[PDB]
Amino acid sequence: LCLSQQLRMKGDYVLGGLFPLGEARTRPSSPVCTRFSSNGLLWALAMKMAVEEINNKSDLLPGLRLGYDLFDTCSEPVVAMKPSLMFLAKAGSRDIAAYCNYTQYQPRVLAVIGPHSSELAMVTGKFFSFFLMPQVSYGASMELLSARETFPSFFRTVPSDRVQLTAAAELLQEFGWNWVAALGSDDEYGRQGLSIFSALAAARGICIAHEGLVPLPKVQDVLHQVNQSSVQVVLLFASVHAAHALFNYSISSRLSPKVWVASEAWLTSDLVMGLPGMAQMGTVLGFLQRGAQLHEFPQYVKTHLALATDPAFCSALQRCPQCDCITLQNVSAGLNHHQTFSVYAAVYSVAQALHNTLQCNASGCPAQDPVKPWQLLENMYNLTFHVGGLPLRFDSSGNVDMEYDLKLWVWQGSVPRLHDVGRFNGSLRTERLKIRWHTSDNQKPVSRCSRQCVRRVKGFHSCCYDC
Amino acid sequence: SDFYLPGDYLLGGLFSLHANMKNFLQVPMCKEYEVKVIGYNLMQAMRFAVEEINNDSSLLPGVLLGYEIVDVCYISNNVQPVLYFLAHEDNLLPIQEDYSNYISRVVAVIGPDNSESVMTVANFLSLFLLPQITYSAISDELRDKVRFPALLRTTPSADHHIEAMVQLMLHFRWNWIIVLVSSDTYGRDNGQLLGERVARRDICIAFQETLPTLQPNQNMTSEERQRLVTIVDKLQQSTARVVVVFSPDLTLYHFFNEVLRQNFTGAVWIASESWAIDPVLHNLTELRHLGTFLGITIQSVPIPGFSEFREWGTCNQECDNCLNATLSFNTILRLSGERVVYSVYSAVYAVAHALHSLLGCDKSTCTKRVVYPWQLLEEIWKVNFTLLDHQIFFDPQGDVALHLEIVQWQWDRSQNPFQSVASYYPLQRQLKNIQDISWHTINNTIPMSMCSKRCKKPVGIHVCCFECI
Ligand SMILES: *[C@@H]1O[C@H](CO)[C@@H](O)[C@H](O)[C@H]1NC(C)=O
Ligand SMILES: *[C@@H]1O[C@H](CO)[C@@H](O)[C@H](O)[C@H]1NC(C)=O
Ligand SMILES: *[C@@H]1O[C@H](CO)[C@@H](O)[C@H](O)[C@H]1NC(C)=O
Ligand SMILES: *[C@@H]1O[C@H](CO)[C@@H](O)[C@H](O)[C@H]1NC(C)=O
Ligand SMILES: *[C@@H]1O[C@H](CO)[C@@H](O)[C@H](O)[C@H]1NC(C)=O
Ligand SMILES: *[C@@H]1O[C@H](CO)[C@@H](O)[C@H](O)[C@H]1NC(C)=O
Ligand SMILES: *[C@@H]1O[C@H](CO)[C@@H](O)[C@H](O)[C@H]1NC(C)=O
Ligand SMILES: *[C@@H]1O[C@H](CO)[C@@H](O)[C@H](O)[C@H]1NC(C)=O
Ligand SMILES: *[C@@H]1O[C@H](CO)[C@@H](O)[C@H](O)[C@H]1NC(C)=O
Ligand SMILES: *[C@@H]1O[C@H](CO)[C@@H](O)[C@H](O)[C@H]1NC(C)=O
Ligand SMILES: *[C@@H]1O[C@H](CO)[C@@H](O)[C@H](O)[C@H]1NC(C)=O
Ligand SMILES: *[C@@H]1O[C@H](CO)[C@@H](O)[C@H](O)[C@H]1NC(C)=O
Ligand SMILES: *[C@@H]1O[C@H](CO)[C@@H](O)[C@H](O)[C@H]1NC(C)=O
Ligand SMILES: *[C@@H]1O[C@H](CO)[C@@H](O)[C@H](O)[C@H]1NC(C)=O
Ligand SMILES: *[C@@H]1O[C@H](CO)[C@@H](O)[C@H](O)[C@H]1NC(C)=O
Repeated sequence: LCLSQQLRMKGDYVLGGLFPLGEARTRPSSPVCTRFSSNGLLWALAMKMAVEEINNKSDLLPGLRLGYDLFDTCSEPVVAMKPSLMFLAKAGSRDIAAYCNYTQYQPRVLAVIGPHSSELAMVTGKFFSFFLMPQVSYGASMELLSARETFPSFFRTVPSDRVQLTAAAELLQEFGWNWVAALGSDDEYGRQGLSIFSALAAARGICIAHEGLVPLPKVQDVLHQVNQSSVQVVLLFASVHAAHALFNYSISSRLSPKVWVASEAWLTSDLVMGLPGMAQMGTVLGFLQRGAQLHEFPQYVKTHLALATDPAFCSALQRCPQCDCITLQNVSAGLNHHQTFSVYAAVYSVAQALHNTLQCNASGCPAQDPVKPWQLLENMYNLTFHVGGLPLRFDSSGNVDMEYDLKLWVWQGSVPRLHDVGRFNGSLRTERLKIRWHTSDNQKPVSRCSRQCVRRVKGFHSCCYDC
Repeated sequence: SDFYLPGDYLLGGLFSLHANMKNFLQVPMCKEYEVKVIGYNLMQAMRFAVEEINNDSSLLPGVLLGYEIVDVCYISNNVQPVLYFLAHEDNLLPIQEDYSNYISRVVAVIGPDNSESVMTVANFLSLFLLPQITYSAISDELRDKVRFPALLRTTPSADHHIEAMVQLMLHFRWNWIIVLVSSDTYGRDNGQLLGERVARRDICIAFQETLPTLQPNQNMTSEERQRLVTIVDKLQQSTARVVVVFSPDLTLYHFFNEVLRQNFTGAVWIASESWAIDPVLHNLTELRHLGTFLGITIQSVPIPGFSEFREWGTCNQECDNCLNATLSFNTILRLSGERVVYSVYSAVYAVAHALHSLLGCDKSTCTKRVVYPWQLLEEIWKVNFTLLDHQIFFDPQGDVALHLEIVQWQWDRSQNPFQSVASYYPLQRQLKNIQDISWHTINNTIPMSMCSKRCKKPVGIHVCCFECI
């Protein structure tokens, strides 16, 4: 199939890449992942399509070829740490020097398309910070990666968790639910979400009645503590598995209906919607990403998979040994994936930053010495790049700005359907006259505490009073 | 200089010699930051351990143990050091699929004193399996060996600190406490761990609040002033008189100034490992009116001749203000004993013992063979020896069972500033040998921190609170 031979392409300014191509020691040997992951290969194909189309363009990067060096990274950081060392080694050499600062380095890759995993993105960004290598990541949406103190050269094309948590806090404030309960997964994702939402609520007036963590597949104690306070709105910032476990337990325990606020992790997961008896657990109100999609990605991937089988093209022309023995039906399921657009836009943003740095114009590019990776950072912050006709911008803190849609689970024949009732764009606007609530009638559930009054201070943060 | 000693086998070191006391193109070197005396004391401890090892003809005989100490910043600079350690003598680090035959500049690195820097360094070093024993790092994430194969430790994890805190609370019968955490990951993790541990031991937390990130010696905006006064007002309003603080010693200056200004008195402050043995914070002497101060530390082990050694004495590897800054701290540091100094001492001696066993010498010349870091890491798990009447051996999860100690702050410049009042034994998870504690009450009555007097219907979420019927 000669698919892995396309993972490297020569060019004037080659690009980096860290993708979850594969999945899974008393000696210092790099682990080898043999299992195949469809999402990683699809994202790699998406970035390859982006680079090929950009090279096809004449207005962007005229007269210059853009290369790429894709690399297989498992979920582990040990496997992905080596490719970064290869990235920052001098061109034509396999040795990386230990210099005093970044100015003495000559990396062989202009930029790096960072890993999808959040913890792996953390490790890679902390490593790339020393050399000031501009790394843009897809799907790494943790908030602590926005701290410019420790990640001076980390960008992203997906909104951070802070945006959706701010949207949730604004939803709680607008609807008057100033006495809520906050929960999250025991992993890093839930803990960080809880830490952000505590500060957001404390700033916005809302305060947490009980702040707990639901362990991954205890939970009995967590929902008991949630019961112990008369709170009708619970914010569940948990992954798919922890949220599914909590919902299954509450279905087995017959817990009273409540207004659950859903993170993007389990708002769209079919694992939780398909859980029997879920319809008897109140409304689910979450914020979902409002992003575009690569219209021509499925056509590109199908024609490229068909073309790769032809021996003539392969003869005319390893990182992923299991990427060769593959059929189209092994990647057809995840063809309509959102992260492909994120990867495509990240590649386009890096190319636009390179085009601006060289001060190129429509006809061509001025002659100069090769641009070091750290020179990209000046033109990469506060940069407006167009991706498929929709403008995008990098914040001063290195995050893209995009809108959100407030969706609620509307039940009809035990088949939950997501319905648009609001839109978050930094200032939440909702249409509450259409929301169908779970109470006996169509009345908004009430979950408010009295901050003024005999007064007995109550709450996890000593905020409210029991008059 | 004192950052480099030539030897047959080098010994990397990562010490926080400076702290952020207050454009990404230029990198701020750690030299211009203010001098941290504790980091310099730990560096002196490691140097003294190496010199003592070289003195003895019974440990590593005929082989000179050298070291290459470099200055790691709290968070700022922690990549370059490890790159310098892993490179060859020509400052070149080759990249290969296998590292079994690869020999690095250093054979083992005494890890940093910060959990996050230890995590980053261990993630970098997992490729080469470079042995690394960290001191004063308490993050629970470092106990598992799946993601940190080459990481060890010389202090108990946060579980033992939280257990000692809960045992101290149970001994004096406090079931109504307030927990204050910092905005950084260490404070949040420690607070969550304490909450989980204490929810099942019939002790209820009144409330939990986060102190804003606040480096001292800087101008603070009105927003954080408002946050601080709100936190202190909530502290004073609540009936709980036992406050447990999980925050780095840098943040607490503004908070303590604010509570002193608010004139709130009569609370038992329990300190985490971070600021329990802070001399630069204990020197305030204006906190004596805030009540009694306790803390969770490592037992003081009197190292003979360390104080005399301390008094007699590339880039990011030199500091100038350290000696003058620590000169004013000589008396209090000498009186306070050695708590983490012993941790660094034991880590260096454990590396030396592992190297001695691996080289296979017995009170004579060694085999002077080539040593790969993974071999040293493999041989370092089985070290077992008596050191200052203490046993040093590693648990299967890379922890050393060094007894903890609850310490109490007393302000007497002629005596020990941190007086031990309780001893905690990690192996049996029991706190015993509690001595007399000087309380802030009238006749030394133990402080009462309970949300309801002993009588029964419950009121509020917490079980500890009720009303007598
Ligand atoms: C680039 O353009 C050529 C024709 O000029 C076309 O055949 C090819 O598919 C294009 N590549 C893309 C769209 O990736
Ligand atoms: C749901 O909870 C029940 C009750 O504990 C348990 O037996 C069952 O395995 C759970 N179901 C799933 C699908 O995990
Ligand atoms: C949870 O709350 C309801 C309403 O307060 C209570 O009746 C019920 O017993 C509690 N437990 C469960 C398992 O539903
Ligand atoms: C391709 O799909 C087939 C059928 O589903 C499966 O057995 C095979 O393992 C897949 N190939 C891989 C994962 O490389
Ligand atoms: C664009 O760059 C080319 C290449 O150096 C240069 O010759 C030309 O003058 C520039 N401007 C225009 C308008 O083409
Ligand atoms: C940089 O940001 C400023 C202020 O937000 C904006 O006015 C300006 O257009 C930006 N510069 C660009 C996009 O080159
Ligand atoms: C956000 O949407 C509101 C309407 O809900 C609109 O008035 C406002 O201008 C929008 N802001 C931006 C930055 O697009
Ligand atoms: C980088 O280190 C070199 C060492 O020779 C020094 O001359 C240069 O000024 C440094 N550059 C910085 C700190 O930006
Ligand atoms: C022993 O170590 C001390 C410092 O601890 C040093 O001054 C001395 O030279 C060493 N050797 C002897 C023989 O005392
Ligand atoms: C701000 O900093 C200056 C300079 O250190 C100091 O004089 C002043 O008191 C500080 N505070 C305010 C409120 O200006
Ligand atoms: C206590 O502190 C307050 C607040 O600054 C101050 O006004 C007062 O004089 C102090 N002393 C007493 C006895 O209240
Ligand atoms: C400790 O506080 C005293 C009294 O204010 C002060 O003079 C001294 O500089 C401080 N620091 C020391 C002794 O290191
Ligand atoms: C330390 O202070 C002394 C005066 O006590 C001074 O002469 C000396 O230069 C200082 N050393 C430094 C700043 O390294
Ligand atoms: C270390 O040796 C001592 C003394 O022989 C013994 O009591 C102890 O159990 C040993 N520890 C281990 C882990 O073998
Ligand atoms: C303290 O104890 C002494 C000695 O028994 C006694 O005289 C005094 O009344 C006690 N004070 C209080 C306040 O209980």
